[PDB]
Amino acid sequence: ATRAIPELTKLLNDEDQVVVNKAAVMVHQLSKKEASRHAIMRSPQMVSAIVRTMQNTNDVETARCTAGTLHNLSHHREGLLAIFKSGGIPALVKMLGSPVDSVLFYAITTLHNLLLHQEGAKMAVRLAGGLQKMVALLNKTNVKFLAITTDCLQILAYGNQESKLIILASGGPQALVNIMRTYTYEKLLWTTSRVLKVLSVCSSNKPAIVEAGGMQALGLHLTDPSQRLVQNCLWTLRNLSDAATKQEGMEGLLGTLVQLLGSDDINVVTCAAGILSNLTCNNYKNKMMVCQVGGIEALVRTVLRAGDREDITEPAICALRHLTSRHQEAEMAQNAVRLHYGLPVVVKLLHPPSHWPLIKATVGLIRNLALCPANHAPLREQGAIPRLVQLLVRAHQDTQRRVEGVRMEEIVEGCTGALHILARDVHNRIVIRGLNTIPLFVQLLYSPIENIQRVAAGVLCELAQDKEAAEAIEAEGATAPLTELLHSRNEGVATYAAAVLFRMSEDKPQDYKKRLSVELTSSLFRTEPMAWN
Repeated sequence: ATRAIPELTKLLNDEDQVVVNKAAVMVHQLSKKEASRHAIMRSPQMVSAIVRTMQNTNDVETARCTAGTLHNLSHHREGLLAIFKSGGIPALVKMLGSPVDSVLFYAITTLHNLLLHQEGAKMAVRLAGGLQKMVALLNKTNVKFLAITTDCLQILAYGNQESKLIILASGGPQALVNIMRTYTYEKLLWTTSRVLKVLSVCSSNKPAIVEAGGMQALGLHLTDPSQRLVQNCLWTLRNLSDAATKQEGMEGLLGTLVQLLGSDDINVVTCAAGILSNLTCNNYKNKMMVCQVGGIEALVRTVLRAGDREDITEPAICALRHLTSRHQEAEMAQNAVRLHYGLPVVVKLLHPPSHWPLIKATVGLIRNLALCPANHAPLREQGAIPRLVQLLVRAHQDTQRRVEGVRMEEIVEGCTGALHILARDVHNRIVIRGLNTIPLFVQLLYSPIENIQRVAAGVLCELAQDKEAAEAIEAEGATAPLTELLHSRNEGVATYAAAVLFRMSEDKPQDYKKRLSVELTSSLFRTEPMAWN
């Protein structure tokens, strides 16, 4: 067709429907020929003819043949280019709304090659309103067609904030989630999971996916033979997990996640640990269920297997911290960590080479574990107290002289809080007192952070129940600062201050105790206007 093209070009522009039809069929025929193919994708007059005819024609075959030709052109650079700098993209997008399937299929696949290989096609498709049309097409039922379409969505949305916003506005989340729990065609499930994965990192799309049943839908494929599918579902679940605190019907997913903690795939275990951590954060129902399916045992094993792999231990420890507090079975979980040999490894994580993030989380877990008396002796025998006191001393110095994702004040508060609890035990108290912590705790009474003052006064209160410790607390100069804390806006701080102050004066003359009481009463009884100062 070296020089037979120009004739057809004119034939396509004809005004007789039967005439264009014949030309259209021929041009299509030639597109199948890698010889005459170039002859077409090299004549801008011809390419434009195909484009225009496809758009402005009422003949089924003509539409199918021109669309098909462009599709054959999209296999080569010049083809893509020729289609691009010819207004093909806007043209093909309009065709996405065609009532005839073959045209629909030719348009979407051609657009697909354009998005993947033609520079600047993404923006063009976006501007032409392709996204809006592709999302609406998610109601079709041909799984091979849904695969290419959803894949087009993934290509457009990847790293493109605005595309994601458009997909959300078009109901993209609900349609993608419907696909995940409706079809079994592995390739469609995988391409869709990839779109959901890309959207899941967006604060705007996250709530919509969750509300649409995304968490549960993705849970259904965690035990699927397809590895790549299970993984994308995991990465996606992890991204959505901090926004799924209000979901119900989560039992199956949680059950599966626990089981997945026993996988030999670091990526699967790491995600299962992260998802479980987020899903149990402030959700008693999820904490309850995770515990019922042996969540504690599984988590302890994971922490044991991970060794110094902090990308695994940190999330696992965080889940353990959540499962050991604020729910009906928290006490059972606190005991379970011990019964499954978790204390030795948990305490071990306080020592190097752990980093502040893991140490912070570990300290929090230890503080919950200490709520259970049966853990006092075991934690003590693992060297918990000296280690916690050493981290506190260290974190405190760095504070009074000046890290890696965490404020040292957080460590000071965490360690002091853990010790406050551990000090309930007669033996831990003497060790804590024996490590010369009193002067440190007294210094913390001057902290500007209300929570630190609370745990500081609190541990001093525990220590003060023993006469000798109470005398030592007075000797270290705790009276002045505690007297000031009596006026604290935090009643917890104020009550602890009153307890230590009165502990220190238990042996003074009745005259002195009476005066002190006047001060405690004047200070702890809030009257008149609060903010009066």
